[PDB]
Amino acid sequence: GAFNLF
Amino acid sequence: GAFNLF
Amino acid sequence: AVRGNMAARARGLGNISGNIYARSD
Amino acid sequence: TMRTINRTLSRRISRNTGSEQVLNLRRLMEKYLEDTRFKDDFIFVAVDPNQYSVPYPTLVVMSGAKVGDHNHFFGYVLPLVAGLAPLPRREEQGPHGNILVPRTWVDNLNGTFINEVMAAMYAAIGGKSNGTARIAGLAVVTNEITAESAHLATTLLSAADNAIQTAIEIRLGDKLGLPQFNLGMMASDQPISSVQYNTSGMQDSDIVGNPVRSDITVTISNRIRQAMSDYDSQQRLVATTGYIDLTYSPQNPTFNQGPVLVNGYPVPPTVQYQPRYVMTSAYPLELDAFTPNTFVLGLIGTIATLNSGMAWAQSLISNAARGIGPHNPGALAMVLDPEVTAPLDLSTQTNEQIYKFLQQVLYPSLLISIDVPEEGEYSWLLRMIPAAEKIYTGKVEGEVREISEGYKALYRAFDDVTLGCFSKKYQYGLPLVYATGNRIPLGHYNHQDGHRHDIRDMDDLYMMNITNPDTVEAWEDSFDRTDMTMSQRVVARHEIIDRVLSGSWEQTGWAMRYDFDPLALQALIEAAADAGFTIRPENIQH
Amino acid sequence: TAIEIRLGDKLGLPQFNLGMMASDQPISSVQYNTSGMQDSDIVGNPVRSDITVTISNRIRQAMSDYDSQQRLVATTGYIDLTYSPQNPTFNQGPVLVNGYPVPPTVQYQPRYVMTSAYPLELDAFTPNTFVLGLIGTIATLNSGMAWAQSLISNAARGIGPHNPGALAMVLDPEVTAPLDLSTQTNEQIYKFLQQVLYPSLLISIDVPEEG
Amino acid sequence: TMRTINRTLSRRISRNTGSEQVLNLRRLMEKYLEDTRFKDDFIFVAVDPNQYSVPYPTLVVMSGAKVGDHNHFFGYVLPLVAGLAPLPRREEQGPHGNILVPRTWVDNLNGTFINEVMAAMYAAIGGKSNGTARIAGLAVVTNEITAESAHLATTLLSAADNAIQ
Repeated sequence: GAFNLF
Repeated sequence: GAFNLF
Repeated sequence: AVRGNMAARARGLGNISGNIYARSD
Repeated sequence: TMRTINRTLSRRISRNTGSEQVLNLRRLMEKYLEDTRFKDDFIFVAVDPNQYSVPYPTLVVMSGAKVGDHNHFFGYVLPLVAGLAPLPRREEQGPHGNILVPRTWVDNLNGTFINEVMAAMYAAIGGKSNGTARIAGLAVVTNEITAESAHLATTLLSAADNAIQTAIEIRLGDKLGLPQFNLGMMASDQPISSVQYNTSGMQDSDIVGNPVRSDITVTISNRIRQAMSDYDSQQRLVATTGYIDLTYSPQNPTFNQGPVLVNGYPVPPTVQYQPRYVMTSAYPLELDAFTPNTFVLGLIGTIATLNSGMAWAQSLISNAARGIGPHNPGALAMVLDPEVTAPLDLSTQTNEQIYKFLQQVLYPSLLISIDVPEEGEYSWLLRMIPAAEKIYTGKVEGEVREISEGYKALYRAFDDVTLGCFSKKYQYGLPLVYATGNRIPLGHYNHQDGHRHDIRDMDDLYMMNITNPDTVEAWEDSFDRTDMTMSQRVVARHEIIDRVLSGSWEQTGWAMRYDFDPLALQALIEAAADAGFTIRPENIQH
Repeated sequence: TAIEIRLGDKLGLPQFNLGMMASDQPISSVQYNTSGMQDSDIVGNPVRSDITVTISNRIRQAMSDYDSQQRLVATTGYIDLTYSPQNPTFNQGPVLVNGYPVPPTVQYQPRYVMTSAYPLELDAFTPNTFVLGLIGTIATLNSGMAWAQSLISNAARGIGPHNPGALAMVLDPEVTAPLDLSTQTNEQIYKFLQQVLYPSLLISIDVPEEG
Repeated sequence: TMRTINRTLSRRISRNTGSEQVLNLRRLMEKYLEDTRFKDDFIFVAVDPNQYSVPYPTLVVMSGAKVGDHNHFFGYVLPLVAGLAPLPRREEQGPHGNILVPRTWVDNLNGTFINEVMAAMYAAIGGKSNGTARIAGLAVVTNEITAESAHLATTLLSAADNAIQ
């Protein structure tokens, strides 16, 4: 999820 | 070379 | 079952081209 | 109820008052900038839970760029968590029942947090009609900030500036005329490389100040000679750190298959472990800018150096010289002969004897892997590797299936660094990156020599040397079994680490592990050679 | 606190009770540490802290889904032993613990001694808060024989002043040297302990004359 | 190309700024001398790569003596190398093939360096008609010089004075 967060 | 440098 | 990782063996990098190294002289 | 207990049952003098980290950090940054010529290029935005729905106090560093009549703004986010209680465990659902899963700081940064940060940024610049805003990076600061922390503030400001500038270049370089690094700029000079094997003492550190495992360090430089005066010098560009791990991988001859061939050669029947190289960090030395192309250059240099005459096995040979210890390769004697129950001491053997011993148990090849942090100084740069793992969007195709955007970005970087030779060497659409599915913790603990050490020191060799065989089986199983969910693997590894260390350690973050495709790497080396690039390692022995 | 206890009814001052923890989820944690620095008092003198228990409160945001905890109170202590032989020769019935008989070689009674208790994020500390700390400690220490983990953890260092292997001399008279148990598994050590210790715990406390 | 990479791919805030060892050392020496009676007996010459063909920043301590109507000047040379990258290895020719030979700081001090130092010294005193110049010694300083290094500066000045005398 962190990779696609921004 | 250092010995004869100067 | 059987223990171990079978895909890891196939992903090993063995050798690379010799043209990447600087030639002597 | 309990949130406002202090107001109900109050006392006049309190022992806990808290601190103002955002006020301290902002003051230091502005003080540093007040004397230079970039006073008006930065905007500082303070977000605190008292007015926005955020979990921690954060500071945002913003800067802008103008194309035509439009303004574009980019921000770098810094949550500060020193002095807060650590997160509790979360109960999840499993095939058998309920399990409690560990969490850390990054687990609270969800979509709501992003929406709130964006709203604060838009209020800072004036409104939606005054420009556009985007997030350029994120990093958690776990150490306290006081009035005597100028060095840390300067380093953080430099990191934010580099991230913002790189984002502007990637998004608007063609319209703004901004170039990027490629191998053609090293045409009139001689690149060189060097390697250092060190495992006793202090380790490398990150931007916050936490240790990083650095068993192997590789440096890429440039060699210069004055034409007339004959002076000699070198210019250091980039550095890389990592270590060597082992993966259990038995060969099955009884399945009526052909023998295992490595480089077209058969291996002895007793070989059952596969060496693996794990990259932990990469950073510039004298270069001001660090972009994805610079990362590709570092990768090429590391691959070329590590294969120069089996130079990676020197790490194990060097470790064998200390004798009995947590990194002794002599523990494989128990694997070779079942009766042997005690690790062997190899400190009185010559190098060739140790090499011959290793040849009976290890595959003669190397696997290239990398750890990608979920947040950190360079996570914005390294997130491109996970993005290229999915080659195809399943979108309906008139004839040929559509290809995803992350794959396109990684392929384009590889092709642009080598001036267009990678495209001729490698087919468009073949795999570049595989996912292993393992979530790795990040943290540190207190070593017996008086220093703090990386928690990644616990690996297979550590378990072989320190614990009993049941623990070794459990550790390997959580790394390899395919019928285990991610949370189950996390729980198993956490339990083992906690038992070994007696609970005396601290966790700071998470990371995921990926590995490269060997065919793609071979094509990349060949393409780099075809563009006129050569390298001369300077430290390789034998 | 003195003003509250003496004049709360006339001054309208409330006091802590378990009804204030109705809409949340209490949790607890325990740490076994015996190497290095110890806990300290207000003046700065060390306090023995073999076992530490922390009582907290768990919070979740309704819409934003954030997770946090709030730490209330802490407690420290250690484990001691008391000689207490069983006399079968007096024509009495066998000793029963939880209705179960014990092996004839058992002769020592484990004891827990509380050394300190103090608040963490609470501003006020009253007798009711002390009762909450006591309840939490008792619940945690009996969760699956969690107190014996202290002795098992101490056994991992080997020969030393806190080695439980010294009870081998009690078990067999001929043995004259304490035993080293650092190469045994946890269940083996548990089985060894079951031959010499009563399977129950005594709760005690040290009350300072000033402090 | 690669020498000017930072100017091409530039950033606003830089983590490496460098230091001014020659300015720090000269300031300490002059501060020590300002109270004694030998204020006018010494001349300090700064040579830096930005204007002379030298490999390292150096400082020269000069003093003179007069016989008859002629002036004679002697100098002591101090290259400062703290904070620079170490020298790479040089490839040489052997009976069998090529070998890589280690080098250190002194290997870069050749005849070109001596000629440049002499030219700087002559520009300091006024010209060839104002006297004669000779080199009296040389030493490499491998440790950093800060604003709290008075003892080291005094010791170096004493060594230079003894050599010149």
